[PDB]
Amino acid sequence: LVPMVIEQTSRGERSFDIYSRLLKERVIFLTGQVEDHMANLIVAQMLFLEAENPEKDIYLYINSPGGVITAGMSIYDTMQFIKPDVSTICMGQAASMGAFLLTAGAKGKRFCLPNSRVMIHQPLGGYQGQATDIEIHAREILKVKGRMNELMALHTGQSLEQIERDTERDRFLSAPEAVEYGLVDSILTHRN
Amino acid sequence: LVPMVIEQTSRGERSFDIYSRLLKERVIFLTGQVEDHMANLIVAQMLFLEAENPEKDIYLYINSPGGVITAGMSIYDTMQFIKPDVSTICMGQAASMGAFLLTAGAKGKRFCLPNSRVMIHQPLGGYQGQATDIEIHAREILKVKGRMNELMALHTGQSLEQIERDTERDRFLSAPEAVEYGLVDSILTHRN
Amino acid sequence: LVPMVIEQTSRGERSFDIYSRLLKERVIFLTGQVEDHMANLIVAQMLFLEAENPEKDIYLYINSPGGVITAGMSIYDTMQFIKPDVSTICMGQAASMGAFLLTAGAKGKRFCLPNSRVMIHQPLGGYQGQATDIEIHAREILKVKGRMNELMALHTGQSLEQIERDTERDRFLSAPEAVEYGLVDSILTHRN
Amino acid sequence: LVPMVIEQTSRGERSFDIYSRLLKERVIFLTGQVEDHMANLIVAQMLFLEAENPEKDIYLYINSPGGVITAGMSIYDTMQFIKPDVSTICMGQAASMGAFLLTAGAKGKRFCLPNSRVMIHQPLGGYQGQATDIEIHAREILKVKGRMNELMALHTGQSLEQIERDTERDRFLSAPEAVEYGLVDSILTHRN
Amino acid sequence: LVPMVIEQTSRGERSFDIYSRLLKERVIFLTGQVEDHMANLIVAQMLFLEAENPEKDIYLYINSPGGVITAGMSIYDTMQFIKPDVSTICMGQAASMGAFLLTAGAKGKRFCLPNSRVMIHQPLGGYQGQATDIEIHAREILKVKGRMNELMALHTGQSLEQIERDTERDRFLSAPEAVEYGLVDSILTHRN
Amino acid sequence: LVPMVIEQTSRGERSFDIYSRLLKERVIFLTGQVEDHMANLIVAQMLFLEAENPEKDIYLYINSPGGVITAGMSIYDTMQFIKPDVSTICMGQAASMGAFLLTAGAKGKRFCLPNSRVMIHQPLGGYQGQATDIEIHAREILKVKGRMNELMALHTGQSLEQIERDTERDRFLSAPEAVEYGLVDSILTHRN
Amino acid sequence: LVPMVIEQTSRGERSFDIYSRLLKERVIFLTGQVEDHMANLIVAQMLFLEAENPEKDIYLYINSPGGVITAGMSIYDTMQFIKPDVSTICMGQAASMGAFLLTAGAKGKRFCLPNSRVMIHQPLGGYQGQATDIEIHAREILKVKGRMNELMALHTGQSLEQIERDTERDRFLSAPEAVEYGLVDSILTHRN
Amino acid sequence: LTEAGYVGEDVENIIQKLLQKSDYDVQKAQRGIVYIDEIDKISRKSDNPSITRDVSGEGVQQALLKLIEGTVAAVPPQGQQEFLQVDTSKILFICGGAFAGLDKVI
Repeated sequence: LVPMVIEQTSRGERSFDIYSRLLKERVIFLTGQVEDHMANLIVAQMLFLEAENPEKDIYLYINSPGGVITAGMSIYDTMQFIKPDVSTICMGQAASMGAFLLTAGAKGKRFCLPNSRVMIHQPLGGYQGQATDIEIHAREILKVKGRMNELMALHTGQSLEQIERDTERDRFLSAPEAVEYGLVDSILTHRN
Repeated sequence: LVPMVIEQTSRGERSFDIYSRLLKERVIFLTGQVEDHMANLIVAQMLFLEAENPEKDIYLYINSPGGVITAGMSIYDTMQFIKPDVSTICMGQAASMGAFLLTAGAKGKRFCLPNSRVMIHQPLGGYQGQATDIEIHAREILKVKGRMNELMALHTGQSLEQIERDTERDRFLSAPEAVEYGLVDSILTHRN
Repeated sequence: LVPMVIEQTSRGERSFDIYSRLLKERVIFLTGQVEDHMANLIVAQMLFLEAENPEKDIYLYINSPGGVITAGMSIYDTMQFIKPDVSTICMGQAASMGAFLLTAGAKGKRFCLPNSRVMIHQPLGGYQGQATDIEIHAREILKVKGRMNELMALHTGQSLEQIERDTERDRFLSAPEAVEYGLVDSILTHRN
Repeated sequence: LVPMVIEQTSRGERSFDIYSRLLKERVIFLTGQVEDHMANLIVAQMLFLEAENPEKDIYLYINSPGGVITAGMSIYDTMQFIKPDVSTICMGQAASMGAFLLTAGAKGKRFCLPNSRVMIHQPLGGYQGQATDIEIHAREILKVKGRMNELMALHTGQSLEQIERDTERDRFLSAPEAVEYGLVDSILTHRN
Repeated sequence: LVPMVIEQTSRGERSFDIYSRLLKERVIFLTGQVEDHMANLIVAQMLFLEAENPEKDIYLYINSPGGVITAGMSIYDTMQFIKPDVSTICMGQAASMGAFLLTAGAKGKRFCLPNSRVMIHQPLGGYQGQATDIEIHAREILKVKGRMNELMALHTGQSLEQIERDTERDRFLSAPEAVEYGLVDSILTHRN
Repeated sequence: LVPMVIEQTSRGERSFDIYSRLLKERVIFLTGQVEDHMANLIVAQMLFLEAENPEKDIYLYINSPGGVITAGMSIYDTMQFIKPDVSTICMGQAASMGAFLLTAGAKGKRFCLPNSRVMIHQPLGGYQGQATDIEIHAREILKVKGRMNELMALHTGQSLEQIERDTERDRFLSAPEAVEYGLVDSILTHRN
Repeated sequence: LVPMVIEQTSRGERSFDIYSRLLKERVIFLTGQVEDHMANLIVAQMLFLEAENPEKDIYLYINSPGGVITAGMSIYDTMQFIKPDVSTICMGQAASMGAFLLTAGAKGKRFCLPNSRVMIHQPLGGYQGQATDIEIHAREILKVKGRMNELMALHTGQSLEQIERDTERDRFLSAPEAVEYGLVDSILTHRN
Repeated sequence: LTEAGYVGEDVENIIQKLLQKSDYDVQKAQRGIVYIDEIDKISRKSDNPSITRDVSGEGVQQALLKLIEGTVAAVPPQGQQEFLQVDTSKILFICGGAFAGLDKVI
């Protein structure tokens, strides 16, 4: 159950949901497994915010253990497509897909809480069938792995070889480590 | 759980859903497996948008791993029937059925995001029963495959033989490759 | 979920769901397997539209893989009972029951999209129990098969023998083929 | 999803669901398996309609495969108790309980669509336990069978002996056959 | 679905649920298996009606196949506690708990429909565990059986021993038999 | 479902559900198993009622078959913390946790219906793992048992030894027996 | 269900749910297992309260048996980041994750009910796979355990070595014991 | 302006202002001009059923029906003992309003 909130305005009274109220402030929540349905909801919110005001930054809170790659890329492209800067904040954890979106935010607007886990790993997939079909899917997953590594290097600033070596297996990075690795820009520990 | 948005107008404050709000902007989302129920919902939206403005273009974002052929053909026929030009944008992925609808958009309005995969494969079916019934269903699916290839060849511009050979087995394409093949004609990197 | 649309009127703005909005335009959707519950909704909508305007036509969109015969017959009887002419449009597909309702529309008002398939077959049933009960149920389904063939023959305009021989096994017909057979009257390709 | 409708009245415009709109016109829908919950709901509607105006006939649409006898008797008793006549219209099918309630309408006000399947059969039950308990339940179901046969004979007008012989095994009656048998009064083919 | 009805009042038109509308008339429905959740709902309705008018009788419709004794006892105590006389009407059937509550209504205000059935039986229970626990639970259910027999004897007016003998096994009673047995006062066959 | 009632309050007419209507009168329902979710709901209601009037008595109906001790203890602490007295009324059944909360009411304000059952037993638990972990949980459950016994003796007035001896196994107490044992103060038979 | 309450204000009468009503007074409920979805809900509420009034303390009622460490860390970081002090109150129980958040409140504003139970244990996890990847996960859980102990020691005030010894195995602390251990500041027994 | 019998202003008050400009001359006042303003505010506020009498809305229009066409109105002597009678049969009445939302209707 989502609690309801009231926004007092000179024009009059109004009611909003906990998430709907924060949406008006250009805040989007990315929680749970990444999938097409939840991804579309995030994409729709980004498009709506851009139409309302394309000159204001959009804040996206990432807390998920990852998920489908196609669904995640649907959000990554939307962030770059829309001119407003999409600020990413990591809360709790940021897995492969979550970490990819966390580092996809505008430079200087990628934040992470002091106690947060970030994991990056190569894409996971699988296919069963004829040998010919295996090669088709095997080559496609490999291309996705290479494409994601290139994007990770561009945002993080690390070399292609370094990203491949570190992404070969699961790599857990704490908030301070994410700063040096380039996944995030700063750590928000207290409000000044 | 979908967020709510408010639309300001001379009439007064108006509450809307994230998807309903984008509908006013002539934006339709195609997500999940293609089926009759979801297909009918898209058909109703397309017809509704045509009545409001039969001149403005509709934007149908496609992100789906495919689905039923009959359900997909209802959307294809509706897009071609309505006077407005339907613009298709591929985000995340576009399987056989999803790719067919992506290439069914108006010329010069079939867009694709920089990071998106397009898969084109022949129809999948199956039947259990007597030999006579198998031949009827086996022959029926063949007609669908032939009809589907002809439609894709017309929209993509490729020869009928080329489409048949490429669609004989799963074939994955990227945003740039889809442009040369003819499924799309441009890539939306950043808003201009 | 079903999106909400706003209809502009002299009195003011009103909010209706996508399906309800099209209902005001005398449009009824017949999607999914035909059953008693969904059949009543169609029957209620048809009866409601008759009172609003017993002279204007009613449009019924059929997209379904058939269903129960008794539930479908309720729609057929209501369609013929109400004075308004019910126009049936086939979208995606129309199985045995769906095809029967498609061809049950008013003469010259039965359309089908260019890319759609129509399937017609004899009734399917089954009963397990005492031999005496098998004969009772076996004879009942036979009467339904004969009754349905007579009704289909009358609407299509073909001889009863032709319908029996053609409907003995599953038969798939395309949009142009349905016109020649008599199930539909025209094909809607583009809006003039 | 039940579609909403608009009712224009001098007092103002009000929105009601499709079923509620027909309820204002003294129309009750009886569909699906007959159970205590659905049957109890129908009883409330009949009592509510009687209070409004116990002079206008109440129309009951029956389309169901039957159900528990206890729930059906609740509707039958309510129909006979309330002074206003309860017109019964059969659409689709009418099993034992459906047929029993169909023939329970006011004399001369029982109708059925031309393509309807009326079925009548003896009560079905069964108990497991000690022989003493079996005898108690065996006598109870037998009394219900005799009680229902007497009531059906009263409305149909046929002798009790004929009802017993016809009800021993499942019996299917078409619309014309139900008229001569006494279950219904006339057949509604076309309006006026 | 629960239909909605409009109630005409001096202030204006108010939309009420079918069950909610009948609650205004001091009518409570007791359908389905008796449980703690529904029992508390009925208790709340009885208490609410008492405050509105502690001098007007309350009508309770019983169509349940019985249930938990503790849940039913809460309703029985509530009916006896509230000063207003609670009138019980049997619709369809009345099992042990249904019959116990049916006969618990104010004397002279207990009614049963002509075709309604009434069944009374001793409490049903069971327990698994050590012998000591079995004796504790065995003695508890025995006390409940004796307590229920005494209460039923008081309302029915028959001797305690007679109730015990008749409650050893299920005993089905028709509407005329219930009056003679004392479970109900009269039979409501017609409005007048 | 839950019926909706209307209150003719001053300055307007509001429609509230049956449970919400009683809450406005300082009445809280405790039905079903005791769990964290339902326990927190009751705690919130008790805290809310304290704000409206920290002097008026609060009523809490108990008809639960018991549940988690931790969830129930939260309610007990709230009952003894808020200044307003909490009157507990037992309707139907009251298990260990339910009975514990029944005795937690203010002195002289604990009531019980005539036909009500109260069962008090020692805590029920279980754990599987290493012997070291078993001892940790074994000691905790024993401490909880002793803590509950002390609270029962404080409210009921019985000696600690008597409570421990009587709580070793299930102890069923009727309404009159509960008064003698000290669980409740009086029995509510009829309004006086 | 969730009861609805009415709030009196200058604007007029407004309807609120029990949880939403308490949210206005800066009261947040943390019930059930800690997960990403519920964790984000609490984070949204904390941020919303900070904007409404960044100078008023926030009350967080903790009644949960634990949950995901990452989900709980999101709440901990939010509590420390927001300038307003967060007051934690333990109702019923507080497991490892719940206890960690309980002791994470502002020093001097942490309370616990007299009968509440607090349990603290080391992190629990697991992984299935190769020896190289399991070492990564096995090494990450230790880092979380070390980081968790450091935070527990800082808030509780005890030495890090002592926390490790007590956190090796499950340890249950009563309300008074939690005060000495430093997990809570005081105990709330009555309102003064 | 409001319907007669209420605290609000009356329609006859409009003619009272005209008399001042005409030096309280009925002959000159019976051939003057009047420009009503904010005429779009008296329009029914989505209350066609007329649940309540729109004294500030529909009620004003009803009272003005006889004024525009022409009717001998009883204006106060100055501003009830005399109730000067002024004929509005030859007086032109101009109505100006914004009619916000009328575009949607058209």
